[PDB]
Amino acid sequence: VDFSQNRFPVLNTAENFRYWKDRGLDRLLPRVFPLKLPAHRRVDPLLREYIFFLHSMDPARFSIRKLGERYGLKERTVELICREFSVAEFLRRTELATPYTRRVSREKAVLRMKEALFSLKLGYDQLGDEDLDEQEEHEFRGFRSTQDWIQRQNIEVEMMSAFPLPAKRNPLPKRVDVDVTVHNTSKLKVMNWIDPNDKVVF
Amino acid sequence: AQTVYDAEKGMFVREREGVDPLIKLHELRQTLLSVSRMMSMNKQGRVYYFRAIVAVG
Amino acid sequence: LAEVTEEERQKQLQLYLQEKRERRLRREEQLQRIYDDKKRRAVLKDRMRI
Amino acid sequence: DTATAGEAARALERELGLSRPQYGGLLQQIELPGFGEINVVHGDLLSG
Amino acid sequence: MQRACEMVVSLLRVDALSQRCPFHVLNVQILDLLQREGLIRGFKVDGTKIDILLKHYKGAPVIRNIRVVSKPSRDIWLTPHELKFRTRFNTGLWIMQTSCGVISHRDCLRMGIGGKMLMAINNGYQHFC
Amino acid sequence: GKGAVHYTGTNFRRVQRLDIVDRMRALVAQGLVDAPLWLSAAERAPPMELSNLKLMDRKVHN
Amino acid sequence: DKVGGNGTEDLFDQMACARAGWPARTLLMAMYMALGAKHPAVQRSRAELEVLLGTDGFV
Amino acid sequence: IPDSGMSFVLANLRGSLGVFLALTGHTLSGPDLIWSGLCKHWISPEALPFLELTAEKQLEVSEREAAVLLEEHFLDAPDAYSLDDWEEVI
Amino acid sequence: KHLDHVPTERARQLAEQRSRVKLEKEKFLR
Repeated sequence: VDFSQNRFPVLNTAENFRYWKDRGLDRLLPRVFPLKLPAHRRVDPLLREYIFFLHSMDPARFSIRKLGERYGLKERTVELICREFSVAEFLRRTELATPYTRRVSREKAVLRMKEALFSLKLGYDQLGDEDLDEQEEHEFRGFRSTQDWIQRQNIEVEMMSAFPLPAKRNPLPKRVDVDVTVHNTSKLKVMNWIDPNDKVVF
Repeated sequence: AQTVYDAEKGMFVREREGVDPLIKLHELRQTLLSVSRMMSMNKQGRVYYFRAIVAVG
Repeated sequence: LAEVTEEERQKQLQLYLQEKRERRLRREEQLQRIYDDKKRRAVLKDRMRI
Repeated sequence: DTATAGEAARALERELGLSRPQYGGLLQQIELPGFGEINVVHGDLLSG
Repeated sequence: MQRACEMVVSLLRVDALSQRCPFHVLNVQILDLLQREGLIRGFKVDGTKIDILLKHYKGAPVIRNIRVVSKPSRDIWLTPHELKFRTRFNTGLWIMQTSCGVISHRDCLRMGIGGKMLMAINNGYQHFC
Repeated sequence: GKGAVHYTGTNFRRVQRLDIVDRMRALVAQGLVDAPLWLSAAERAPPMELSNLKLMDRKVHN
Repeated sequence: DKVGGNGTEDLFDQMACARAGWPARTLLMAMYMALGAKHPAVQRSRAELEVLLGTDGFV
Repeated sequence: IPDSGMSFVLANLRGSLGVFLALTGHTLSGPDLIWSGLCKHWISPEALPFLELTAEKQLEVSEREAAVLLEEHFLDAPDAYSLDDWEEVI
Repeated sequence: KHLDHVPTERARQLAEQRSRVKLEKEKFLR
């Protein structure tokens, strides 16, 4: 079972960092991985209609946050569900287009096919499975996640001591310009250009 | 004698001396970096042989 | 601007005091070391000349 | 120097009232006339 | 400076337990930094010479490479944000001389002080001058 | 240009000496060789570092 | 910080100039020359001078 | 008085040997230390450079394996004991 | 430069004398 010179049986190791990821000639095997689908397209359409009804009826009592809390979804997912259902209902009731005549992009057509096959195989979910407020979990999320961009280093070289070491110089947040609208009407939009470095503010 | 059957090939392949038999040749791969036609000279004229460089890992 | 200038004047005064004090300490340390070195060298040379 | 905002910004905030003897007291209040009130208070339940 | 560029040769010996180099206070300070970084087993000061007891690991020496940056005929200085870029993504030791002493590039980067780049130890292939 | 003129450079090779235990551990871990029966005994009695002891021989004036 | 000798030229001047004079130094130099290096008294006095000045053991 | 754990070391000896040593200023040298129990092992100084040079397998073996590997340098001390026929009297 | 102070083995030996026997390796026959 291989050898380790030190005892640290955890999942946070270079060996276990990206677990199951090929590290030899098997990197050239054409493996098939599960396809990703949106939650607002995974949940059942009847659940979508129910959420849309609740929100379009009482957006205060049936808030986006409350709907997501009850049905195990995210606020963005609930918003997308409501927008899509409202668009579809508007089109259907105004008799502008059927669900199979609205011109869409190739990507959205492929997404529709993906969800159709997902429902035919596994069936639509009857409840949401997302999390309302994602957690601070150590996971690989692309090459950008594997390094300290500010320090420009992937490895923290440090000495061994039993006593405190000098603290690291902390970064200072970048002071970038922003535009903040201050007065908008049907004719004119006025926004204040802010320079966060200007010392005399008045 | 001294041959091993390969499932994917479906045929027998010889066992070559000099190679370490412990090494599993089914989990090694090779690439041909270069092959050249070298020349030598003898009494009757010119003799051609070949040289090859191959990477295995 | 008057408020900002009061703040800036305080900052500059503190920076000046800090730099002056630390440079003075460094010069004192260097002078003491060099003086002791020369003090021993002079006696050594005098003994050699004797 | 670029790190902080500045005395000018602090004075502007004080004048605007955004940032101008231990507990703040009634911080917020929702009044539903005919139904009641919901207060949000910075105070001590037991020692207060 | 000449003595340090000379001591590079004595440090880059292989198949040797110890090697001698010319003496100088700058050499002593660089040796102090190296020992604190655990690149040499030790060293001894003997008059005009310094005897460096080198360290090995699995046959090969710990010091695998030395790249000289600042030569006596040309100084090299860097601002903190240039030192950061030049030492980016490297586990090697870049020796820096500053008003605070002879330190490592990591100490120099945390201090944000301007320094003179002397040597790079085990820096692989990373240099600009 | 020249060849072996790079003293303190590419003239020497600074490569680690990998003994039987190291080489066999690497082969087993990478799965190129089935675990030999002697490997456990070799690991529990690792070979000594002979190069370090070799570096201790000193020339003596006669 | 108190350092010097002779009275006009200090030790920092004696170090700098090879022609500087010092009657106290010349007294001992003349005594050594007038007794001889091999003299036991001269050897004892020179050893005592080196030790007391604290420059013995210099390499 | 004894300090820095010297009293503990003396008291941890058999009988009143430690008290006798501390009171009479008796000098024990060589394998006397091993036979009295002051020092556990009998290892020659030649091992220390050897340990410095060969400690690289401590990181190739596990912790307990390294601890046992350390014992290769323990030798067998001479059987002579100065106070062999005096422990009872002491 | 001849009046500088640098640590030296001659200085260390002189200090010790003011205050070195070589030994043969043992054989461990038994």
